[PDB]
Amino acid sequence: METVVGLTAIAVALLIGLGALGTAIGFGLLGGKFLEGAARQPEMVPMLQVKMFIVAGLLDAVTMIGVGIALFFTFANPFVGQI
Amino acid sequence: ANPEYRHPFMVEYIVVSSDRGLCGGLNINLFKSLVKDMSGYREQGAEIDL
Repeated sequence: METVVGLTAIAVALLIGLGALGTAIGFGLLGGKFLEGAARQPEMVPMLQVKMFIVAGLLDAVTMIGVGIALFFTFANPFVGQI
Repeated sequence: ANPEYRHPFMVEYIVVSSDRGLCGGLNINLFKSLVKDMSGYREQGAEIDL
């Protein structure tokens, strides 16, 4: 029993840690270009914010799936019942 | 295409004359026309560089 429960804590750490690593770097890359565009054309900032939010939805999509499967493995673990 | 920068020349006298004789009023008609604008700048109270 102890192995499954112990290896489910490592699974949760990887699902949230790998997601956090990618999301942080992805917004550093996307946001950096949003500041470059806003400085060049300060009158287009209202349009650039909505376009950045469209991309933000795509960037975090799989990260949000992983963080929902990690809070499911934490509360009412699906693999404990299988054994 | 580059509204990011405005050169000072895009936001708010050199006089040409001859070196020799036989000019049929060429230089006189030019100075006569210049004095009208220099006088106008002094009605406005502005200093003039030539």
